[PDB]
Amino acid sequence: SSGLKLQFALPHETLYSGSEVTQVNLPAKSGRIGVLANHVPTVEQLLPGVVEVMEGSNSKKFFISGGFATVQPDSQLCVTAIEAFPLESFSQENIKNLLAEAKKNVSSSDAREAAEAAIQVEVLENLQSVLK
Amino acid sequence: SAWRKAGISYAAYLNVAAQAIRSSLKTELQTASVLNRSQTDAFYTQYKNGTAASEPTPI
Amino acid sequence: LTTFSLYTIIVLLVITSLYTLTNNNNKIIGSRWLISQEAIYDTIMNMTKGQIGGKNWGLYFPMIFTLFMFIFIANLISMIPYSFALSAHLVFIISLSIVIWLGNTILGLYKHGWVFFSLFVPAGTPLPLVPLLVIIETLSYFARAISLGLRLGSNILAGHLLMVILAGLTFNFMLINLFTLVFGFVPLAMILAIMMLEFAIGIIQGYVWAILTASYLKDAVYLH
Amino acid sequence: MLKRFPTPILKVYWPFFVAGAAVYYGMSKAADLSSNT
Amino acid sequence: FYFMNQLTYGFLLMITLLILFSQFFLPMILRLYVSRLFISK
Amino acid sequence: MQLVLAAKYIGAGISTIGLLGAGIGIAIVFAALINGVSRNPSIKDTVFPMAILGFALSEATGLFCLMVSFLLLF
Amino acid sequence: MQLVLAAKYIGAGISTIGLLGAGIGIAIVFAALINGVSRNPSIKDTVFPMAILGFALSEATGLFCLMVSFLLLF
Amino acid sequence: MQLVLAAKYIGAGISTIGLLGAGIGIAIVFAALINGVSRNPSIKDTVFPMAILGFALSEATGLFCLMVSFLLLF
Amino acid sequence: MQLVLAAKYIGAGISTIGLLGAGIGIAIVFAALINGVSRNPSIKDTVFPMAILGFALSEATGLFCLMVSFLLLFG
Amino acid sequence: MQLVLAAKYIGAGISTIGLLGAGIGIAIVFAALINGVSRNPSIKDTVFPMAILGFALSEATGLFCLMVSFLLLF
Amino acid sequence: MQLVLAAKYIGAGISTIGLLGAGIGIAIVFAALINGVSRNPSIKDTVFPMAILGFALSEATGLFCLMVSFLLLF
Amino acid sequence: MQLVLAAKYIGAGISTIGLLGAGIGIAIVFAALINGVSRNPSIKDTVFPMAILGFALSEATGLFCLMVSFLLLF
Amino acid sequence: MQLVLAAKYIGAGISTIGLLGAGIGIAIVFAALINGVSRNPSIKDTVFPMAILGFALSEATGLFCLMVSFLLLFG
Amino acid sequence: MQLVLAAKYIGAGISTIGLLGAGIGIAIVFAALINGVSRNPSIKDTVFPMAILGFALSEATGLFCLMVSFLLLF
Amino acid sequence: MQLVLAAKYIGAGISTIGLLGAGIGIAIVFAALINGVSRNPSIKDTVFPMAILGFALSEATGLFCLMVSFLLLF
Repeated sequence: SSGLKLQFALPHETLYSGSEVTQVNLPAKSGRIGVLANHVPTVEQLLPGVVEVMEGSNSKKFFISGGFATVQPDSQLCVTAIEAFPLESFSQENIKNLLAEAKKNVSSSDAREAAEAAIQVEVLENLQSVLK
Repeated sequence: SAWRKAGISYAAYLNVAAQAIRSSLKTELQTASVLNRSQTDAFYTQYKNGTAASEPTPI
Repeated sequence: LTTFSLYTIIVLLVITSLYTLTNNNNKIIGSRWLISQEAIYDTIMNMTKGQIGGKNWGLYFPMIFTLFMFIFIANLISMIPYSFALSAHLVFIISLSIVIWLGNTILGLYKHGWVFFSLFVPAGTPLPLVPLLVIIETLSYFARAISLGLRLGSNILAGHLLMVILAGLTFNFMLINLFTLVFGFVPLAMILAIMMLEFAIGIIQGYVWAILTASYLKDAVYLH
Repeated sequence: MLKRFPTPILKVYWPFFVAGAAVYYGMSKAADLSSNT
Repeated sequence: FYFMNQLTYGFLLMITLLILFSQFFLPMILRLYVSRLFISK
Repeated sequence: MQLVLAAKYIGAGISTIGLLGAGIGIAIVFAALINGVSRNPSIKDTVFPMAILGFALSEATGLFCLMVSFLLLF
Repeated sequence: MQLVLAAKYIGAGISTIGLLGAGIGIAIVFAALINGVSRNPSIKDTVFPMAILGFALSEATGLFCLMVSFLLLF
Repeated sequence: MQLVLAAKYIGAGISTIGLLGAGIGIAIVFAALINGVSRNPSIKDTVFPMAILGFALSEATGLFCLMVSFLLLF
Repeated sequence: MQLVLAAKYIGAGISTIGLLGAGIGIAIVFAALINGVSRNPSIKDTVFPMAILGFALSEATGLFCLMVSFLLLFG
Repeated sequence: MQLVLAAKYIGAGISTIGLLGAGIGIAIVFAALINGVSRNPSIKDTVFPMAILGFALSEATGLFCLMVSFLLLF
Repeated sequence: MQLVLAAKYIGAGISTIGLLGAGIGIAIVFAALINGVSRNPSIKDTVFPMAILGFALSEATGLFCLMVSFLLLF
Repeated sequence: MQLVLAAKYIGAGISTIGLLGAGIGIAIVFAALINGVSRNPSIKDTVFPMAILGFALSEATGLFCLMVSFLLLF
Repeated sequence: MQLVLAAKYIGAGISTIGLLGAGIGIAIVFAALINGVSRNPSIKDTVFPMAILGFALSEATGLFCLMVSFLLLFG
Repeated sequence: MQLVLAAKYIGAGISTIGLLGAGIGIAIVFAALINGVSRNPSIKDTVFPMAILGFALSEATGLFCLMVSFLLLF
Repeated sequence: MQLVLAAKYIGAGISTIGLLGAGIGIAIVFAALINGVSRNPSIKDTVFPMAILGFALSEATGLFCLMVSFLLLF
């Protein structure tokens, strides 16, 4: 298709529903891949990272909370997301650090809970990287 | 980290990441929607048709 | 009574005094000796299913077992620096490989006759490719038979001589150095390492020989 | 214990035995040909 | 070169091991198998 | 005569150098079998015989090098 | 004649090196075959034949090298 | 005279090594072919002709090596 | 007069091994072409001419050494 | 003066082994290029210039080896 | 007695060159073991004997080269 | 000095093989470059100077081989 | 005698290069160990003693090449 | 000194070959660095000094070979 | 005696070839280290010391080659 269309959606409200995009960053389990036109169909897991939506207007960025980056052979990029990082208002250093310090105490509570706590600390550090 | 064996499933890992984003979201972003997302009052009973009634396990 | 024959008598003396000379508890356990061979007996028995299984795996089980026992025992006491192991000639290991192959074909020629020649063409390789494959297949049949015998005996010969060659160096080192310390225990350390390797390799190469002779039996009984 | 329950000892093990015999006949003549004593 | 009392004797050794295994301890392992089998029943 | 035997020895030695490839080949074959069983443990029984087939073929290469070396020797 | 036969032996020993390449090649073919079959069990039936033929004539290349060594010997 | 023939033989023997690259190459061609057909079976029909073409090109490089060795010998 | 032609033959024979690398390089280019075509059936039109160019270029690289061996032989 | 000229023939012949590395370098750069283009059809316009530049840098070694072989010859 | 012994030693060395392939091969088989068990912790018991067997094969291969060397030593 | 000059020529011919490694190394560096930029086009600017430095360091080996060959010749 | 000792020396020198294969073998063993521990940190304890074993085997082959060179030198 | 100087020259020429390994060292260290930084930008800062040390030691080994080749010259 | 020292220098030069192993060994070790550290920074602390140990062992094999070359130099 002409360029690439992005179906970036969030359960509270969809962000994009096929908007034309000049380039998409997709931080994944392996690594970020730039898809902008045609490309090949792909299925991939979106690791929490900055899914920056580069466009002719501006290269606005979004840190994802997780999702799947999948591609269809008709130049379709279905990116399902949960919580985004609107511009830079999402940035809040103090409460992020407070959660990281207060809950790393329970990072060794109980197998599943401990692992989820460690993962949440890791994604908080990802946000800290996005905090800049 | 490890969320399959050490954790529970990809669903739990993703939910914990979403709760990370929501709870660590800045003050002006906090609204009724994120409060509803944080709010959870389900009770898992797991009817003992044969056995193993969970008795309203909290979510 | 050559060195080979007297060694062969020593083999059977050890063979009987592991499992034949316990025979007292009337149980499946009661002696850790019994657990030892049945472990080996079970490893080869399930291997017999996995490699020969389907019609007559248990029929031909003892030959693989007896050959594995023969190689296993002949490799156990082979480390002592004066081990004149298997007359330092090892020509019989070649002979065992020759007779094993020669019996393998007669079984193939008896059970298949002219069909045994169809084994050289497994699935495809049409008439333009038939002469090339039958040459490779038939020459291979000679090839791995002679290779099996020579590799085991030579390495036993190689292992025995690298016992002595390194040992002579240690004699030189411990005689020349007056007051220092790091001249002889490090060569002794390699001697300790190189002896464990020779003991180890004999165990697996007996297993490898067991697997290989099993592998050729499949080709004789089953055509593919 | 050593209670002898009959099992194939020679019924199916004949091919390798006759192969060994065919080896033996010729196996001693090879030493005779290459005597070198 | 020297083969008389080793290779023929080798096949005789295989026959002796065949006896002392398949007629003695294969029935022994089988006997304990079936013994405990009937112990359960 | 002496030079003939000398070149026989060196030709056998330089014929020996063709079996490093046989060793590497049987090794990569077994490595690929390990990888495949890692991906597909169920297919191990079906896939194993081709491993031994490739091993036998590469060993045949190595012993062709052996045949050249040995005919150069004796 | 002494040097002629000497260098004939040397040339045969050098020529037999082709079995190294033959073995490495048939082994990489086998490795790819195993990887694909484990990754795709259904492809086995239709990937067996050309793989067989390919490593067959990859070995035929080493056989040509061996034949060059043979003619050098004889 | 005899030295010329000796060096001719040794040069042909060294030239015979040129078939190793041909073998490794043809085999890696079939290796990639196997991997590709295992990935998607539909690609085999459109890759087979050009696959055997590249195969024959590597074989032609090997044949060039063999022909230079032969013209050395003859 | 004999050693010079002897060394000519030796040099040509040891130069002939250059085509080994050229052939295997051609074929690894072709192998990556096969992999790319398999992972993208729609990219064949773009990838075929470049792969053919790499083919011919590595072939020329090998053939120049072949010409060096030829001039060692007949020159 | 036959021996010095014979040895410079031998050295010029030896110098032509870097063709292996030059060709395999061209090969790997073009191989990774074609893989990247196939997996990323929209990366060609920026990979092709650096691919050609890397090819030229790789060929620098080969052309230099052939130049030193030529100067040894003449 | 001089030149023949010298060439015997040289052939022994250029046959000892063979252990390179055996070492590289045992190491890569074991590396495949590492990767397979790391990806799949449950396949260790299935793959460990196979990799050990491949080890023994490649080590006996190198030991064969070693024996070819020894026959030119004593 | 005559045999000294002949050995100078043959030693220079032997020493000229390092450019093979230099070229193959710079080419694998370029292949990694182009694969990475195919995966992530944004890192191209960051990886350009590091890769140029790596290219220079890899070609330093070929330059050292050149200076050794020059010392052998002149 | 002089040529015999000379041949012993060069034969030992050429036989030395088995340490090349030993080093590359131990290197690839450690590389696979690195990849395994990075991908699966839990499997590290299971794979480390095996890696030590493989290291020992490869370095044993290399050291044995070293003793082959030694016996060519002194014998 | 004729034979001695000749052997010294050829020994330097053959000792030149360690630059092959030095170059491959630097090259795949830089290649892995490129792959890692293109797959993760943050880890570039902490992986860069490690690669620095890696090719520094590789070039140190190359310098060892250069020194050994040089002493055979002067 | 002249030939003795000549071949002693030749043997030292040809024994220095083993540093290729040390070079490409540290190469591949550091490449795997870069890949592992880029995979996840957590494993870096556990993986670095054993990678350094592997470097030390590969260069210890290289140093063994260097020492034997030294014995063939003094």
